[PDB]
Amino acid sequence: AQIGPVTDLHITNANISPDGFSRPAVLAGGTFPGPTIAGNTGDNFQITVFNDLTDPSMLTDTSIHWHGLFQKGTNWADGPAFVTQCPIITGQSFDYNFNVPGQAGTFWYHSHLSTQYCDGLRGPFVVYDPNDPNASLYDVDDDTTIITLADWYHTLAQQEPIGAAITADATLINGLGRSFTNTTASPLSVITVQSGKRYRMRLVSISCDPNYLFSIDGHDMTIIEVDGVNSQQLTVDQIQIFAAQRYSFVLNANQPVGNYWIRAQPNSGGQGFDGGINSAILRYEGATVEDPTTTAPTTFSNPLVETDLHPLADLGVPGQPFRGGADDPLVLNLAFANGRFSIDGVSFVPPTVPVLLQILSGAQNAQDLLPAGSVISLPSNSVIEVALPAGAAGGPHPFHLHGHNFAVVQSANNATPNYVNPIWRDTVSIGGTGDNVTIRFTTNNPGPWFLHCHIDWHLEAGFAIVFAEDIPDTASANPVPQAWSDLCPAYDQAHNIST
Ligand SMILES: *[C@@H]1O[C@H](CO)[C@@H](O[C@@H]2O[C@H](CO)[C@@H](O[C@@H]3O[C@H](CO)[C@@H](O)[C@H](O)[C@@H]3O)[C@H](O)[C@H]2NC(C)=O)[C@H](O)[C@H]1NC(C)=O
Ligand SMILES: *[C@@H]1O[C@H](CO)[C@@H](O[C@@H]2O[C@H](CO)[C@@H](O[C@@H]3O[C@H](CO)[C@@H](O)[C@H](O)[C@@H]3O)[C@H](O)[C@H]2NC(C)=O)[C@H](O)[C@H]1NC(C)=O
Ligand SMILES: [Cu+2]
Ligand SMILES: [Cu+2]
Ligand SMILES: [Cu+2]
Ligand code: NA
Repeated sequence: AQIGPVTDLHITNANISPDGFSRPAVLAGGTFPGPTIAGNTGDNFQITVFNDLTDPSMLTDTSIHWHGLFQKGTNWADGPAFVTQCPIITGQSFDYNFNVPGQAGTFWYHSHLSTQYCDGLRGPFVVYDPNDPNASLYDVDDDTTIITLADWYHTLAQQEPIGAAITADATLINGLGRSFTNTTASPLSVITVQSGKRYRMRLVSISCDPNYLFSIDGHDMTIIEVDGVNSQQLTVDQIQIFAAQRYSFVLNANQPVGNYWIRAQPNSGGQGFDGGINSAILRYEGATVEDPTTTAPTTFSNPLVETDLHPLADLGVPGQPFRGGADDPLVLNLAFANGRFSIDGVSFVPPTVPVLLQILSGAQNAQDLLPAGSVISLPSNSVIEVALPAGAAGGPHPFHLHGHNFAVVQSANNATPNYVNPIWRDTVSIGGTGDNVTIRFTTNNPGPWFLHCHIDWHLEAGFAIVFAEDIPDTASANPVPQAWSDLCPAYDQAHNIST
């Protein structure tokens, strides 16, 4: 069952064996992935998070981010540790009380402390639209049509060297899959469809690192949503999905009744499908209960290309139709050396006092904010452009902005910008050497918004900056509840920190 929009959510430690190998984890709702949190557009969500963690090897503090939800007027509820709050300590709870006006689509939630989400704290978050403009394109859209793609590690995250090329041990599809080494024939996930019906498959990357080449043997996929943004229909036979991205696609159950492989090939870790790695099963009602015998093509004739996507609504692009054609045009220098990432010459290391609390305590320019050099102010009611030229090791890097979605004016692997009708999204691959992926948005949401690579190992190694959007209006726009004001005193007392 789905939970929400008003619900408790307990965060616990438990052993799990999603690929046959037992290890302890950090779980929401007792499962991997966590339960789906759901509601309708404009609803009030109140997710009271109970931190019941006791195993220090995965951290006993926690904080949860609602990925892709704008949090307008509720910056304090966004979740990134030391940006919008101090962590919740064990044996305490915290009500994330916010609203979702003007958003409907496929999202997710995850820990936003250190690399803790890699240890298991990740689940789907779906905001349905009772008047969805795509409703007539499908028959079925429910918890059974969510497809999660996850990387899974046998080593605990706090034992992964900072700045290293860290590699997974299994791909999990809906929580199940097989290990790349010492492979055992552990259970595969099954997605069941009825011949003749059309399904809104909500594809969610909950990855900590790899991108996946996702396909379904014998089937194609008609994209209708990108990171929460309704799209024009785009039919593809393969989707390369980067960490934290989401797509809705229509699956037409129009092939013969049978069993078909579902494939998710990561860019690192195990290559291919030997022993049923990187796989799940699409089963038609009435099919024999047996593994598929289908094969992939040698090459995919209609892969997703990001410049082919266009919004369903007339969203346009803010600003003027040329590079630098914005009120505040930025170019970030994105680099890696010696195990650490940097942005504009500064490697991100979380501050002792969360950025939001520094601003509410009176610090009002970005040079007064800590970490020094890691906070850039943005002016209010302005068009912002951010060029993100690639080249830093460990690519392709999927960059994500909190508090906002953005027009993708220039995409990976294509030097031509689009000032007319590019897709809008919230996480974007910045591509390869010589690319100049560029995003635009308008500043109508006061507060500190994290910008970072969504390969969690890279964020841990410093690949982040904070956009302090409209510092002067942050306090009036974001009144804070007493329970939020209590978080840093409690956390600092528990950890013997002075501030
Ligand atoms: C990606 O696109 C951005 C624009 O969106 C390009 O930024 C431009 O970068 C050049 C230098 O590479 C800038 O010109 C330089 O300016 C300094 C003075 O600030 C001057 O001293 C240098 O001689 C040179 O003129 C230009 O200002 C800038 N545009 C903006 C908005 O900052 C960037 O080069 C592109 N990157 C790649 C890898 O294609
Ligand atoms: C590289 O990225 C550029 C920019 O996003 C892509 O260019 C766009 O290509 C589309 C599709 O062909 C062009 O739209 C076409 O416009 C014509 C004339 O209106 C229309 O009759 C066609 O039906 C279609 O709508 C679009 O104008 C063009 N934009 C720009 C700024 O050049 C390009 O396709 C991408 N390259 C690859 C290999 O995908
Ligand atoms: Cu995220
Ligand atoms: Cu986010
Ligand atoms: Cu990265
Ligand atoms: Na425009």
